[PDB]
Amino acid sequence: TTKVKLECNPTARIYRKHFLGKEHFNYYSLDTALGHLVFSLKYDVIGDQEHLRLLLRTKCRTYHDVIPISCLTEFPNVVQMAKLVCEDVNVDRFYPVLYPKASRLIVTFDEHVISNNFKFGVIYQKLGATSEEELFSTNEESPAFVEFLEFLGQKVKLQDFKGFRGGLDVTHGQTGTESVYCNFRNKEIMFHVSTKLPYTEGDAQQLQRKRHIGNDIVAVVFQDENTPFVPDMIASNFLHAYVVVQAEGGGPDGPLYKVSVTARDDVPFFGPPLPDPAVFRKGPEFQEFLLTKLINAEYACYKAEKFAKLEERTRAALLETLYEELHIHSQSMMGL
Repeated sequence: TTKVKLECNPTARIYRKHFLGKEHFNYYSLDTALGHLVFSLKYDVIGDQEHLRLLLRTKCRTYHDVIPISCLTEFPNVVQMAKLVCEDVNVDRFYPVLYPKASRLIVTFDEHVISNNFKFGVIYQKLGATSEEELFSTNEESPAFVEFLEFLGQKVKLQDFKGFRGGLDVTHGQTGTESVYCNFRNKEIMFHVSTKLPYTEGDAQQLQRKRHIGNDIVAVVFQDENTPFVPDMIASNFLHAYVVVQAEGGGPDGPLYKVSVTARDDVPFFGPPLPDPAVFRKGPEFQEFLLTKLINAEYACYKAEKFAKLEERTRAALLETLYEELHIHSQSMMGL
């Protein structure tokens, strides 16, 4: 097994696998038209055909393109080169980055839209539920739901947990007795199961359960019958995608699971493609799929309306952070 890539923004991990730990150059300059600029370049050959991989980062976006070069003898100067991957660039000259730690500051800026840990939600839909409270108040698990939870991940005591918590309570034990968690790739996934989360008596919205699942971006929904579901049954500013999972009595060895997505017309197509039966295993086969689908699901929402707006301001701020560091540190490599 080698496995397909996680559907994070592909253009992020470029620097990582082409520039880092190999010979490149990093330059910075101040364009008053586009903002702070942090721009890398690598001269490389494939076969005997010489190319020139460029990567320029703006207050806003990050531009990539490969440019071939013959014995074109002229090496396009750094300003020309910049303009060959982004035309709106209009600067006097670029200044070279000379801080020997720079490559690590840079890789860490590009790889900030890839995340190492995930908090997902789990909800049980019983009988023929429709509203919010019908779901969020369900106590005591279905036979199928119990079987499902131990298969999906390992049970873990929260009371002295060393890994990624995801907003849950370790020390005081305020949030749930136990939970479900697993280590997927080099990624850490923590689930917020409603039934495992603490119950309040008389509470309509069930706030103690809805504080976690409500701040989740993606969540699983486990059914027993074929009771319909939409992203409107639940009211949340954060939940943008749901994975529907339903049990079957048509499996002599392992129950069959009917699986389907429920997007908001805000999120793109994502995840490993859904099989033509739309049915699944009971073993590690399906488990591996589901988690990729959820991880790819969140990465899909990153592009959606709500998060992209916030991301815009984060990116520019983190760029200024970086731009400063490469400026001051490159300067005190000679002074001035």
